[PDB]
Amino acid sequence: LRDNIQGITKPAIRRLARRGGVKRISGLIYEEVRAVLKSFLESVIRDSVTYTEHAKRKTVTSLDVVYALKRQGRTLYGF
Amino acid sequence: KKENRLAKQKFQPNETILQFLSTAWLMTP
Amino acid sequence: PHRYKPGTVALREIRRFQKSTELLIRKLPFQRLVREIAQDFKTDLRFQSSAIGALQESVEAYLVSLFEDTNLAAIHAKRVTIQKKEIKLARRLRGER
Amino acid sequence: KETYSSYIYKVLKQTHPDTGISQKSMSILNSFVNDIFERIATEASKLAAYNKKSSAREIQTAVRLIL
DNA sequence: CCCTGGAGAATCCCGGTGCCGAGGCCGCTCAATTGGTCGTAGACAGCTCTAGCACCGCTTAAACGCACGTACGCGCTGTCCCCCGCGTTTTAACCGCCAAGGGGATTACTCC
DNA sequence: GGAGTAATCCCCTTGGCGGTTAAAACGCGGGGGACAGCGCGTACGTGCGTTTAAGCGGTGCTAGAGCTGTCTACGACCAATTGAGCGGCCTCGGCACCGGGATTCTCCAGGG
Repeated sequence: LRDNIQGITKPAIRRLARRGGVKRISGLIYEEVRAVLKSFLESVIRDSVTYTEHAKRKTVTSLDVVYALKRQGRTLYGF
Repeated sequence: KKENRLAKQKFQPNETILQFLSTAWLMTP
Repeated sequence: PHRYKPGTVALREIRRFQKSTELLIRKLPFQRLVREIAQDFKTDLRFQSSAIGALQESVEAYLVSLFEDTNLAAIHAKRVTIQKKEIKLARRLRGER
Repeated sequence: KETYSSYIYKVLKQTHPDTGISQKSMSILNSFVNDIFERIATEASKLAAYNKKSSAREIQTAVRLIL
């Protein structure tokens, strides 16, 4: 029971560029930023699985996302 | 809007050009 | 056929997409990517309800900041749009590893 | 259960009597206020251990350097 | 060719008018008072002292031109590329709908 | 007379579908984005004739520094009482994006 990605849009990636200050496009705009997404997320989850496998313990409430992403290099507020 | 709303294979030979359409018919009507 | 110069209609696209709280990421498959990431190694998550929104908005922050840094490095070069080399410049200098 | 909201609206009445705000702003207030509390407590922990003097000046230095 | 008459589109001043909305208001309740007990961080007096700064007295290490002199910064110029514009279409998460067993808890019934 | 067996509640999942829109992509036109080589010169290139300073080493103590008696200056227990805002609710003021009304944004083919 697993699902996987299909390509990350022409339109929504285009709006991602639109709020990134982009009007036209090159051939290197849609796909690669998602590759940076995948690399950064794989690094942060690599650190997380190292943390949770060194001691073999689970996680805690939703306060983890702000701390883990702050160490990662881009955290969030909102609640 | 019909094209948007709406959305096995067979075997069939062919014959042409030089052909002897063969029939061994007792043509007795 | 009122077909005008691209870039100015792209400018009105930018104006529409950079005005309100509209979620520019048509991105429940972003959530499925997050699920594939999370269940790639472990299981039995049992997390909160709206945490998907928070993690996705952090994803948006990272990716969009990458977008602006890439566009700055692109106008730094002689190419206005997003180029992979500009993204390499924007990520390597950040200390990617 | 316990709400800082009543005290917050008391301060508002000190500032503005009849203004209404949103709940999302209240949640962001909770998050940022508490993380400021955590950071200010973390900053002024072992300063008294920098030299053999282990108060108010600890948190004063905390706010002096974080700001 | 400039300048423009005329063509395309699209959401800003205030509501839809019925409800979002923040923490006043009923007072009570649970860790604050003050009744006494109690020994620990911060520190005042205390004495020269670490390595070398005021002189003198330094030797060259950078720091400064010249005499040309010898290549590349930014855009002309070039194809070239090329991928959105935004309509249109098909992959594509979430949340009820179904009918069951596990099983933790929980007592009907009971029993040694 | 409280627990042992086991009959009860039940609700929650293990999973598969209605209903569903967005999610990614096509797709055609072109025109602005794609990325660079040259022009040439300006943008740097550079190595030896010409000096202040830098990092110091020749006395004497010389601003800050670590220094051991014996403490001055304070911050945290418990026990009967009690007030702050919390335990729960939803009151009257003012909401909340496309319409009444359309000038803006953007290009283009003739006036000129």
